[PDB]
Amino acid sequence: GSTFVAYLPDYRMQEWARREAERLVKYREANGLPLMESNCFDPNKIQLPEDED
Amino acid sequence: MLKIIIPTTMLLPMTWMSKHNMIWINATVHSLLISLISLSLLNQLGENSLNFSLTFFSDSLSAPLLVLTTWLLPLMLMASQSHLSKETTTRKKLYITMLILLQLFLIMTFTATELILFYILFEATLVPTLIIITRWGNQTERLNAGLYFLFYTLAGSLPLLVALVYIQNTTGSLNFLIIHYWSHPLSNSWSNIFMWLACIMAFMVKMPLYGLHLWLPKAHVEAPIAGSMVLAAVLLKLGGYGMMRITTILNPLTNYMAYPFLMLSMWGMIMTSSICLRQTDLKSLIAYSSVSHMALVIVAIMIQTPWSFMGATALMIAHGLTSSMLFCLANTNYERVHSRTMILARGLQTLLPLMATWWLVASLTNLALPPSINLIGELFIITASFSWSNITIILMGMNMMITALYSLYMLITTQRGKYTHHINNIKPSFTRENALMALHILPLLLLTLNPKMILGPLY
Amino acid sequence: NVLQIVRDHWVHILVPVGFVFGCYLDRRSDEKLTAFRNKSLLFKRELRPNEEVTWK
Amino acid sequence: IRWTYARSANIYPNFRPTPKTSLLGALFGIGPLFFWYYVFKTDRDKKEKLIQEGKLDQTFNISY
Amino acid sequence: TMMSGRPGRVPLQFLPNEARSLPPPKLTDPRLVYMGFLGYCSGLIDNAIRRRPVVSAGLHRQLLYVTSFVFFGYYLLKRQDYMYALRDHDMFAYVKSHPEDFPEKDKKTYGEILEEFHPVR
Amino acid sequence: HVTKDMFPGPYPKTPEERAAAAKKYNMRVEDYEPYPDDGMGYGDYPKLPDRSQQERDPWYDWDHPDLRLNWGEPIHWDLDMYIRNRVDTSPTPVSWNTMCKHLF
Amino acid sequence: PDSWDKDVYPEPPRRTPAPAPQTSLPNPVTYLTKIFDLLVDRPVTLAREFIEQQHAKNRYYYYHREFRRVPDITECEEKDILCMFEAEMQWRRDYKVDQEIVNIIQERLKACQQREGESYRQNCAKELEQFTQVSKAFQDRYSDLGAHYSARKCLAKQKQRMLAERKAAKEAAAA
Amino acid sequence: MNPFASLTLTTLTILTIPIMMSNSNIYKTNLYPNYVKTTVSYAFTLSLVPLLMFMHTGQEMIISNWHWMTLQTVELSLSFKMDYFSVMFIPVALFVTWSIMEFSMWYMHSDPFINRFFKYLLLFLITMMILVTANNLFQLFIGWEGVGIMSFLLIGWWHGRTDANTAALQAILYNRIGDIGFVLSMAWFLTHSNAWDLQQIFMLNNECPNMPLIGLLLAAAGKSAQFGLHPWLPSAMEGPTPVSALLHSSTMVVAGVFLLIRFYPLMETNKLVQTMTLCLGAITTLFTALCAITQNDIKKIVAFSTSSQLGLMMVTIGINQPHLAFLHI
Amino acid sequence: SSLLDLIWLETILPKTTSFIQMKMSIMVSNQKGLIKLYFLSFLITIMISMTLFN
Ligand SMILES: CCCCCCCCCCCCCCCCCC(=O)OC[C@H](COP(=O)([O-])OCC(O)COP(=O)([O-])OC[C@@H](COC(=O)CCCCCCCCCCCCCCCCC)OC(=O)CCCCCCCCCCCCCCCCC)OC(=O)CCCCCCCCCCCCCCCCC
Ligand SMILES: CCCCCCCCCCCCCCCCC[C@@H](O)O[C@H](CO[C@H](O)CCCCCCCCCCCCCCC)COP(=O)(O)OCC[N+](C)(C)C
Ligand SMILES: CCCCCCCCCCCCCCCCC[C@@H](O)O[C@H](CO[C@H](O)CCCCCCCCCCCCCCC)COP(=O)(O)OCC[N+](C)(C)C
Ligand SMILES: CCCCCCCC/C=C\CCCCCCCC(=O)O[C@H](COC(=O)CCCCCCC/C=C/CCCCCCCC)COP(=O)(O)OCCN
Repeated sequence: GSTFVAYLPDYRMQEWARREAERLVKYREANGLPLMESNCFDPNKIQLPEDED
Repeated sequence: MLKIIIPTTMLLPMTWMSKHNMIWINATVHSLLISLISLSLLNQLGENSLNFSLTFFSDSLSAPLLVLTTWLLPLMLMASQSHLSKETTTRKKLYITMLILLQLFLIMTFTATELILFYILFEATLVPTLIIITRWGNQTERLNAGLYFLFYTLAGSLPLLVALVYIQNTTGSLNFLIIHYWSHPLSNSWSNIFMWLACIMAFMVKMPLYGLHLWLPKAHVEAPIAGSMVLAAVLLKLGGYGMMRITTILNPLTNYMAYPFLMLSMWGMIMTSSICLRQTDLKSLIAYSSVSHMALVIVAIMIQTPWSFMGATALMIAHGLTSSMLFCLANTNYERVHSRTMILARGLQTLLPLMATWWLVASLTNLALPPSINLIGELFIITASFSWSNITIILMGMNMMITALYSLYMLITTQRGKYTHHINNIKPSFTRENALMALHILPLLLLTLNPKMILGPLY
Repeated sequence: NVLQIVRDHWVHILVPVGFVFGCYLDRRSDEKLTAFRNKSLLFKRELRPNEEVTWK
Repeated sequence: IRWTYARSANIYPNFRPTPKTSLLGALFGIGPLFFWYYVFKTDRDKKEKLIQEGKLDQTFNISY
Repeated sequence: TMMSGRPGRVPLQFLPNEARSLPPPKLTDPRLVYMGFLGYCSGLIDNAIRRRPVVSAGLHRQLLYVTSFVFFGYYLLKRQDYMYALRDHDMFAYVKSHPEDFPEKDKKTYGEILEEFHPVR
Repeated sequence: HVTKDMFPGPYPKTPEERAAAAKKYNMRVEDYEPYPDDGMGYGDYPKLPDRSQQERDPWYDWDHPDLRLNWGEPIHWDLDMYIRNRVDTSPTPVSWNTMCKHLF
Repeated sequence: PDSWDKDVYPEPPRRTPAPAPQTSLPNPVTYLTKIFDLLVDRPVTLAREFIEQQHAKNRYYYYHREFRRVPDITECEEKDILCMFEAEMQWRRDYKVDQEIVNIIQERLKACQQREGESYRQNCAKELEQFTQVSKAFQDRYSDLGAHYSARKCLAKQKQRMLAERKAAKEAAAA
Repeated sequence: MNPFASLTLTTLTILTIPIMMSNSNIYKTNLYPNYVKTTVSYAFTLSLVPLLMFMHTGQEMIISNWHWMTLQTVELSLSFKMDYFSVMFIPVALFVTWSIMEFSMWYMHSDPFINRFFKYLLLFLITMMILVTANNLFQLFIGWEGVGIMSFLLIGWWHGRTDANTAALQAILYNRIGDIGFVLSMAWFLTHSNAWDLQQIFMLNNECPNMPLIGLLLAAAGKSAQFGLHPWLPSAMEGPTPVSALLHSSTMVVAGVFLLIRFYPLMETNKLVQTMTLCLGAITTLFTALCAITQNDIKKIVAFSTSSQLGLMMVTIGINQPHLAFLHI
Repeated sequence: SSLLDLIWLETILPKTTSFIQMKMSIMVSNQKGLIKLYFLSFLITIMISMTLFN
């Protein structure tokens, strides 16, 4: 059972996330983009309520 | 999930159709095989969950608890084999039936996609434990203990049921996935405050909370060894699991409502660790140590940060294993001396050296020596509390110091010094007891190699 | 000896049988949750030439 | 056995509500709780205010 | 939902004729299996009370217990399914006939819904 | 093998039950002195001197040489406080107040 | 080595000095590292050659999984559970990838600190600035959601932040 | 291929082989102590190589070989720091331990459990090397607690003696008082610098605040027996003389000082913590020498001498001279 | 150990509940079996019921 737990396949996607981050950082560093963005979602597709205060 | 539930059910006819002298062997072998099968639930996802069906689902919080529950039954059988020797076949079969029913209810409780189903099984676990305590306990206080262990629980659990049905009358569902996805904030209202209390108090009483912990020393002291093992290892964790599940609907009211429970836990850990320093009974000392550890887990759950939840999961698993081992050591001493008074049998290192090594390793894990998972959970909770408020460090460090003090006091009193002269019935340790001790302790030191298996869903 | 130890060891076979029955029942319950098979936006996949279902 | 019984099980039947007992119980069982509540509440209110003005310097504070 | 006064309800029919338009429960229904299990438990308890070998005292009597429990459970399941079907039918008809009491909510995306955010600190 | 009459009981009021309590604890009536009758649950239990186990005679042939205790003798209420592993009250060459003043 | 991308994990060109023995006395380091080479490095190299030929006899491949883009929580109706499920899974995957990005930048910073030695305070300003920017963005995204986080809570936090930003900009314009 | 890393890890690795054989047949014979002594001597003569390589070039490494759990943005890995302090202290500790074991082969010849005693000494040496070479705070905490547990086991070597058990529990109590500050520092560094690795701690702390450095100073005061937490070191003379000579004289008790040497880049940016360290060292060395000049037990006199020398070491730390304190160690 | 855990925590939740339920049970179940008192209470309850509701 210990050997079975040791060799469990990566269903948590640790290496997958590492590779995704690697290629994403390579892309943004090449294009000069500011690495991580501060907004999680695009602001153009959010409709804020106008205050008119 | 039926591939684990059905074999556990088949444990019953197999037990009742067994020979009079094969019940222990068959029960142990097939419970070990069920544990091995359940070990494959540990392959969890980074995404939502293992949603088997509409009724049962698995999670990386539920999977370690399920595996520990399945692993505890063979150890409980090995511990119970000794003191049930002089008893009839039908009664031993009934005892094994109670253990199997407890395992079945716990397994179904930990998956339990429905909150009402979770409540039903979470309260169904009450009956086998009460029967075990009040039937196969030794002293005359067991009945009283059972009463406490009953009513406290129900005193917390009856309001919860009302709250639960109320939620489904407003939300329309009590499925945990729908609840998580459709969660909404709780406004600061008196009705919402009482809904919060009805949701929390049932799980608080079984941790137990410091003010509400009176039932635990009685129930753990008067119970037989299997009862104490299952009470300390799995049954105390039902409150933590329930809180971790239910705090998703209590935001943002938890920010205000957590203060009295946070103060109660932070002061009660110090109080119970100090109580351990002056204890004349081994089982009572171990019970109060359990209260302190669960107070730390309560703090972790109330802070409700990722590091808090990871530390709480790790500490729940580690405490279950360590407390079961400590109770088993105490029972090995008791079955020789029949007294359960710590000061009576002294200097047992000179007579039982390997059992002294087991005592040392159990005290070391209780002391939270790194890199054990006990210290992993301890440190994660402590760091989360420090981020919550820098002044928690005083209470946390004081608790660590007192914990080390009473653990080494327990070790030194029983193992070191001079042997008691008039005690001459200390027989050499049996292979069964040594095997039980190793089967407790190797999983801990082997889990410290793969901590992510017991760090919960927020890892 | 055959036909003699069976009458003394028949009970042992029950737990293993339960494990198989539970696996079968789990698959049967899986067969009732195929309302979205090969329909999720994440895994909309065009079937292979000799394929019936993406997963069973 | 007399020692252990007196230490554990002889306490409550010999207990009486007394001014000494009542005041000691109230103090030693309530005062620490309210003291720690005041301390932690004051610390957290100060922290929350400082976050509101933004003068806390929470840079590199990623794990919580 | 009190259905005692529901129109067109024959007084003492266990199963009305319209219930025959519903699919009957399968014989391998889990609820039927639980009914048979309850019959088996009743047989075992009957053996135990009479001080007879519990598992193998009367096979005819245990078979009769199981069979009667399964029979009654089948008919009970049919009636239960029929009553739930009536509840759903009446609910849908009432919603259909009273549109003003069940107006359609305007489908609104989370992009333009303002939910208050509460930090955890 | 202990009967109900051999267990600790309530605080004794009359000299007759005082003598009974002294006889129960295997010690003289003149030496028996219970804790003051307060709200604490001391009940009927001797208030032995607060001297520690370390200052008991180490050359005596105790039945428990490490604890320095005899078999039937009454046990101090705070035995586990004074076990030679913990706080002792042995007389010191210098008075406690003098040491406190000097250290401070 | 080719086992990792040099651009994601950069290194300076590794200038090393040449030996300049000013005395004729034999330094024990050279002889001792030569005997280490002879007694250790060659047998290890030969064992690796054996293992690598055996691996080359049996060659098979594994693939990195590609995940499609799905509508996020903003394009989801208030009670449409299926789209919320899709968006929540996508958001969790993005959160994990962001954590890995922060890990990469932190590894860069640690390597710089160890490599530049006694002048790390000046020769690691680039990595410090990169880590500061990435840390600020990651904090703005995920600082205070707590346990029981979701895409909805992150969206609410973003909406609150950008409402505050719009108010501040409007106050500056009308100053 | 650049044998620095391979040899500096082979030292610590071969230190652990007799612990593996502690269940073999040699552990049941009378050749086990000589086996352990020979292993330690071989470890010393092998660790002499990285010392030469550093002395020739100044060669430095971080070896993060095994990646243990990762905590969202925090990665925890088994990492060894092989700087000047590690590669200089390891040969000294190995030489002293070799002499201690050869001495113990004669001093403890009549002890029935001598193989166990030798095994305990090797375990302490392993935990001390873990403490010295640790690159992150979790590994150094592992070594920190391991040396303390070994000290508890070796002080209470004669477990039938009440005073030995009392002294061992005393040492545990004082070291837990220091552990409070250790855990405080670890929590602060994780919360503020997002790391337990030394490189990120140094990079992100240009002007270190008071809490982490005060926690570090409290841990150092606990483990090096400074004035507030001093008595456990003289009380620790209850153990056998080899234990007093190895652990509580020259190797374990300097660990606290070593910690403040390991965090010296942050100490030089704080002015109040330096003053606190200087005053604590001064009062410790004065008080312990004053106690020493009048004692009658020779081991007590040498223990008070050790405490005074530790106080002098932390005076050197407090005057911002860490390398000089290491040389004194 | 004694003042809070063995005395006051017992006094507050469990002992108080036991005492109150004990006294209430004694008050409820102590009727001498005389139907005169029973039907006097019946008249009282009946009279009270008619007036309060309407
Ligand atoms: C969650 C759902 C899933 C699990 C379901 C759980 C319930 C299922 C069963 C329900 C009721 C059925 C049986 C009840 C009748 C009583 C029988 C009895 O007394 O036992 C003696 C009898 C053996 O003794 P005997 O030599 O024949 O005659 C001696 C006297 O009978 C007896 O000798 P004695 O009278 O001289 O000895 C005195 C003893 C005898 O007194 C008793 O033991 C009476 C039994 C308890 C009454 C049960 C009440 C009704 C059931 C409700 C259970 C509630 C469950 C909810 C959870 C809360 C837990 C309480 O009384 C005492 O010692 C008093 C002190 C005991 C402590 C307090 C009692 C605790 C009661 C809690 C028991 C709950 C579990 C019971 C399990 C079944 C017990 C056999 O046991 C059996 O053999 C029957 C066991 C079932 C047979 C299974 C056959 C199937 C195997 C082959 C086919 C494989 C199937 C799979 C297909 C695939 C294969 C290829
Ligand atoms: C007697 C004196 C000693 C003699 C023996 C000497 C030899 C000692 C060596 C053993 C201890 C030294 C530690 C060195 C560890 C080496 C093995 C380790 O590295 O493997 C671990 C692997 O082991 C597992 O991680 C831990 C085992 C899991 C434990 C499961 C418990 C078993 C079930 C029992 C019931 C459960 C009860 C508790 C309920 C919770 C971690 O590997 P990891 O880098 O990560 O990935 C594995 C390989 N990959 C990369 C292909 C994936
Ligand atoms: C005994 C062992 C442990 C058991 C469990 C103990 C844990 C239970 C503690 C309950 C948690 C808190 C309960 C109520 C919290 C509300 C906040 C309150 O304390 O603060 C003030 C509340 O004011 C006063 O408290 C009003 C109520 C006064 C009456 C309460 C009785 C005081 C002592 C009772 C304690 C007994 C507990 C056990 C009962 C059996 C603020 O006043 P205000 O801002 O305007 O209104 C806030 C609430 N709103 C917004 C919904 C309207
Ligand atoms: C260990 C023993 C503990 C015993 C139980 C402790 C938990 C007590 C929690 C309260 C119990 C009942 C609460 C109700 C369950 C939730 C239902 C709910 O939230 O609905 C509320 C209803 O709120 C209530 O009715 C609450 C009334 C509570 C009456 C019983 C009081 C019990 C004792 C009160 C003091 C102690 C409270 C905390 C004790 C903690 C345990 C020590 C609002 O719904 P509506 O009124 O329909 O909508 C508003 C518009 N009309």
